[PDB]
Amino acid sequence: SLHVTADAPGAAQGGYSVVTFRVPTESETAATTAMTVTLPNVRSARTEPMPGWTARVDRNDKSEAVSVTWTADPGNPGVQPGQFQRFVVSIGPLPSAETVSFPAEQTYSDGRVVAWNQPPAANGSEPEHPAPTLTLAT
Amino acid sequence: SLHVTADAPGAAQGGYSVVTFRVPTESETAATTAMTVTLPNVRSARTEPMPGWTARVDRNDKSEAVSVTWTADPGNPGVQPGQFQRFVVSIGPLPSAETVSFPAEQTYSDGRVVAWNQPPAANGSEPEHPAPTLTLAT
Repeated sequence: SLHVTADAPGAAQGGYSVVTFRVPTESETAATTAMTVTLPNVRSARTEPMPGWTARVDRNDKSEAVSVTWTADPGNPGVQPGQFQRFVVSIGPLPSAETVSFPAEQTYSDGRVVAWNQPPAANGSEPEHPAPTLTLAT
Repeated sequence: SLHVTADAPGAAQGGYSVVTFRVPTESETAATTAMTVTLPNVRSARTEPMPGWTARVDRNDKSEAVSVTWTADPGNPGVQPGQFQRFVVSIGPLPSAETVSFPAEQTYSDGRVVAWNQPPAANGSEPEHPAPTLTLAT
């Protein structure tokens, strides 16, 4: 996909899922060096060990996870032009909603940051940087 | 300043300077958790040790530093609402130009990223997020 995708086959309303964000490096020269994803204020959020990357999960006053950021360690050149990388976070409970989005911000080695924060295609509109979105089973 | 500022009293064309970026947290609730600054493709770029933060300096094929990123370690809550933080990088040689800018991207704990990439005030225009800029002595 030329887009960041979100995958979580289980995914149910009020459920816990391992969510995988697959991110493309859309530059011919610069590499992806960090990814920040906005989380739907979940009670639980745990990343899995990713050699060469450090993850932080930020929390609000209620101890909900509000976002997660993965950052390439020094010496790690990050995700190269043309390649994809998976970033995995286990979260829950997912909202009691039909749909949930995960606005994301992708940092490149050349200093640029790409926002993946547009709402879904409708009418027409065909956004080139939509927020990754999941449908949640009842 | 309600803006990111750049300070480097020495700063000369073809010179080496310690450049200090002072960054305000402009949220009432979210904290600054990373800063990425675009560098003018310098041969040399070294950060100074910042407890609780990790820095990476990205390079291109010619071994020039193209950007620098500081990221708050896990457990470090980042720069709190209303506070400022200095991020310091020693770089050179600075371009043979009267002016150099350092476009920056500021990440907040709530997942938002603020771009400091607008060109300087002129006519009209009075940008609220200008790229930090230095004047370089001849």
